[PDB]
Amino acid sequence: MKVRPSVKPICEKCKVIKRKGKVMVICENPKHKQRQG
Amino acid sequence: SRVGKKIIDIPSDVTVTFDGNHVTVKGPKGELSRTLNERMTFKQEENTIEVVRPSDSKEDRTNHGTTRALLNNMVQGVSQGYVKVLELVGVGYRAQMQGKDLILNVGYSHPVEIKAEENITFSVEKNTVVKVEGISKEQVGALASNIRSVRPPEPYKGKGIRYQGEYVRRKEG
Amino acid sequence: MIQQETRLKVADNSGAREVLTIKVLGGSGRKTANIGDVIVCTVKNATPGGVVKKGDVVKAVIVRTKSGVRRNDGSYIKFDENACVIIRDDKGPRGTRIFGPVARELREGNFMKIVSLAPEVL
Amino acid sequence: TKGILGRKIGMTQVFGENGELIPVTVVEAKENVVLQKKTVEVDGYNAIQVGFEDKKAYKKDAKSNKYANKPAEGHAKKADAAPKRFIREFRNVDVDAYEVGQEVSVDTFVAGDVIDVTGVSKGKGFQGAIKRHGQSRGPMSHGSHFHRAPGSVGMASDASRVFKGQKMPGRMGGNTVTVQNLEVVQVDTENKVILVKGNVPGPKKGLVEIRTSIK
RNA sequence: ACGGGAUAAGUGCUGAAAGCAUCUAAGCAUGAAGCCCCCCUCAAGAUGAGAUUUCCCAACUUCGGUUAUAAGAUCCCUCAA
RNA sequence: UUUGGCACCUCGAUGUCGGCUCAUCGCAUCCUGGGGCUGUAGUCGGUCCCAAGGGUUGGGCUGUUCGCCCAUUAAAGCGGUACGCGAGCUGGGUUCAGAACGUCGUGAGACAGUUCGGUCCCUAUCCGUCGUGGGCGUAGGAAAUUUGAGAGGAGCUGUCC
RNA sequence: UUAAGUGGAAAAGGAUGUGGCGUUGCCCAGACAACUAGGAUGUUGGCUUAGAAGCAGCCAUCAUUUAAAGAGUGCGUAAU
Repeated sequence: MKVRPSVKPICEKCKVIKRKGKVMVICENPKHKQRQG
Repeated sequence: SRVGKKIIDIPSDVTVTFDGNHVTVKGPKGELSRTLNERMTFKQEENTIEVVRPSDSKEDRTNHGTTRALLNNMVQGVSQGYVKVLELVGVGYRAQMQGKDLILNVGYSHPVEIKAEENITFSVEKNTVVKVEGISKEQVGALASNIRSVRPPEPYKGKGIRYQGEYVRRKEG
Repeated sequence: MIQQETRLKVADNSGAREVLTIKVLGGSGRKTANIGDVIVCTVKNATPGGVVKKGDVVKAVIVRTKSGVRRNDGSYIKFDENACVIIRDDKGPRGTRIFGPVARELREGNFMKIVSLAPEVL
Repeated sequence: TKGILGRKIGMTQVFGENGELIPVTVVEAKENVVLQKKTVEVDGYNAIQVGFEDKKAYKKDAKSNKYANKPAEGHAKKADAAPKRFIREFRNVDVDAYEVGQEVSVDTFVAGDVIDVTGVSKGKGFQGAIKRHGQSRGPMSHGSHFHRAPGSVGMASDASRVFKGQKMPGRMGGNTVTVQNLEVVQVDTENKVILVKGNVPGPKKGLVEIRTSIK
């Protein structure tokens, strides 16, 4: 996981979603995994 | 609800027993009772369960699709049921039946014992592939995830528990 | 009952005669050691020649304390002085000749070489 | 389950298997009887009430607690029994296994049973912080005028007060304390005594409550 | 250093909004020395003052007030766990 | 929590630093616990997230706060509470009278740069705290046994097979 | 209007979570997902670079079996 106030997509597959009031990004690879905080 | 517009939901050889706040379904493998929702409404014309959403609100628009999918799942699992399959890739990693319960050996200092549940049937193919037949899609998925969580796939070699068609990115460490 | 700063005679032929103890090891806050326990120590008086030289920092095992030991049968054993033997960080001694008597509680700590080399074991 | 009462007699030692030495407390558990059976439908909780040491019957112009009073006599009359010094309740037992008037015999306990033992601590009186708590004493030389007092009790203007639980002097002594997981060594039915491994709280000829451990 | 529940991070199942996908919106699980309970002690001045068992009850007398007095305490005295 | 800026309370007095005794809070986590990612093969390690329950050593040279070192430890955390705590203790430091070195000054003397020496008061009224009693209350009076709304305590960790 | 107890503590920046106002384009000759059905070849042709034939890095980036595809969008890639 990669926590940071600035979440952005790195690759095209890396989409953006919300869960429990927090912004996250989901990619096939987990290195692009992020959440906002 | 584009899926709620496909809410014909014709049962083949199965009854559909509404009871107001909840609904029961009975077929070949009956007894599927669920307290679905009240904001939605239902109807049975002859052999078609049609669901309707009021007020065209956001919440109703979501709940329409959710309830329709749940109802279709319930009737389809009462009719045909569901089956979830997986396999143990490993060396010395072996599972087997114990009547109703399952037993597994993965190289711990103690084997693992899976206690079965209702409307659930395990099936060992060749002590390396396993199937779980049931009627509740959520239940079979839950149990499959539970058993695979015991020893998930290892990345460097692939040792662990994995589905029949799951991919595992293997790192050459 | 060996604490920091106690002085012990040495009961082997390693080269040291008198030794001062620096630390009782084990846990944090360990204050006192007794028979079978390991200490680190300094040699304050050495014999000419010998393997170990004055000013060296070494490890030792305690044998024959004065405030001796109780046993499960309710028996006790005591001695008239405090003594130690210097070891090779494998429960083996640096010398080859143990002097004086030795307690029987050394068998429980895997000091069989010292027990074998010793005279009367009590 | 399996509770009884007794008096502490003293400490001795005994020899076990392979010659091992065992310090032992001897407890006189004598003439225990059941006086009452409390229930959930009446009293709100299931328990038996046990009386241990017999005293004298009622007497006119009696001044001491050696002689029962009319209430105690009537209470010990329902059960066909005599009046008793000490009365205590047990909630850990099965209430149906006992009967009013029944005699609780020491042979309820057998060797190897792990037990809890309850009693009042001895008694010491007004004691300071060095003894009542484990406080360190100040220097006895180098110009010191601070030996056995307690140190500071608070900080400063911020919190211009003393908090509760500050560990000052006061009375130390008799408070009830249980010790857990002692075991029975043997039982002598002719003298009606139990031998407990270890030591129990309280002075000699003092009441102790023995019962079975949970763990 | 146990064990029960509910939870955090996190892993999930089912599943729409958005014919797909999605751990979440509705729902079902798991999940920590942390929270609550379990363990020990104090505790009805808990003015909300609780409950059980047993004992006692006036001769007048609105048995109020009375001398009485009962159950029960105390004064006093010998003592200490 | 620093060095400062301002000069709002206190100059008919608000005790200065270290150390001892005694604690209490926060988390921006030293150990233990749970997890994600890894340029994580295992052993490990690095980074990030959750988390404050408990625990968090003894000595040498230091006035020393600070710092270096010796041996341990699962770890030797960072801070606040009048840089916590002198009507609880020392008084090593600084600074008062004495004296001396160096420097400066015509000099009396100064530096704050060094050095030896150099008096630490108080019978607790109120709040507060630790214990321990008397009075009254609780729809009759008493002896005994109790429930438990609440409150406090406890909570650590290692090596070996 | 808001669904956070915001209300009842700030910022650079980051995101969808909803309302409003316009402009503009997408379509029964069926839009926007998603199924599968085609993935090319003379051709890496050339400098042909560790060979590389979507990839040391500069391309030369031409017809098109075809209702319809590129001297390969793109997964890639030791190269495939």
